Amino acid sequence: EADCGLRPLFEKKSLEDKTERELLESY
Amino acid sequence: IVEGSDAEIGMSPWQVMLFRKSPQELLCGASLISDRWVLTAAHCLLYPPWDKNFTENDLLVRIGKHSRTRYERNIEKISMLEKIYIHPRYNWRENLDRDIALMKLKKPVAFSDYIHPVCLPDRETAASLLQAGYKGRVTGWGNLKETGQPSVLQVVNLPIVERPVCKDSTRIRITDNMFCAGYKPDEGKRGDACEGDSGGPFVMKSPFNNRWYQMGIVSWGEGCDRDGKYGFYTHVFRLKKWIQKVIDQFGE
Amino acid sequence: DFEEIPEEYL
Ligand SMILES: CCOC(=O)CO/N=C(/c1ccccn1)C1(c2ccc3c(c2)nc(CNc2ccc(C(=N)N)cc2)n3C)CC1
Repeated sequence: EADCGLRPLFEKKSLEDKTERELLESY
Repeated sequence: IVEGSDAEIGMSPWQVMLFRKSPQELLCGASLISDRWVLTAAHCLLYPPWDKNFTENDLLVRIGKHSRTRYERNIEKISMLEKIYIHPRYNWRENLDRDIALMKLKKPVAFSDYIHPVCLPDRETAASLLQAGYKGRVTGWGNLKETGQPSVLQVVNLPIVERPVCKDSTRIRITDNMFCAGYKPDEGKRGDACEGDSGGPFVMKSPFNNRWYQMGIVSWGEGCDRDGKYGFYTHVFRLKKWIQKVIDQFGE
Repeated sequence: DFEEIPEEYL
């Protein structure tokens, strides 16, 4: 899918959810 | 989800609810991978020991949901199943190996702020993210404890566990088509999937392209959130070729 | 405790 994985309410509007940073900090 | 927290609105737009018509109830979790394809665990459809063997007409897929029991007017979309496809080698006899299934919807679902597909990982994405310590995210409307039910979609971030550790935590024979996640007894933090969450997605946000990918499907567990135990997940990338072929065979 | 969904899908 060309637009898959980008959330309308988050990635699409450059807003990050409350706990995604925890995920990214573990990578 | 045990020890999770309420999901933010639109936080998991690929979240799908496998819903039984009669009696009306939550069957499993699932995920939206395109406008006509929903991914779930094969055990959600066929599991003889639990007398489970649903046919398309027994099921309904509810997409765009947040609240568990409430019919979300003007938000969720309820689709009917055209066809169910279970991995030809899914092994429910010995150990839930290749626990994966595809469900083609009768007609395409319209995307919105609450409905959007998640990506399936490619070889490279899987290689870089499927590492011990890296956290994924599990979501669902399943039990909050091993022995109530949530009002809203629950979410928890869990670290991928070293394979030897996964194996040494159980007497069950682990296959390469499975991976386990969760905190170790000494790690302090906790959380896990539970009854009602199986079939649901384990996703990770690639720091390379900022997209969410479904690395796992809630498959099995011994109890829920037990110290020394881990949740097991279907390794989505290991079984992607089956996925591609089904979608390019009977797909749309 | 599931709220009635539009009979149209059943
Ligand atoms: C209730 C008695 O059960 C038994 O005596 C034997 O159960 N046999 C197994 C088993 C698992 C994998 C391979 C082989 N055998 C099991 C088992 C078997 C099938 C299962 C299962 C758990 N869980 C599910 C689905 N639900 C589920 C998934 C993940 C959970 C979690 N992460 N805590 C919690 C619940 N399915 C579907 C005990 C762990």
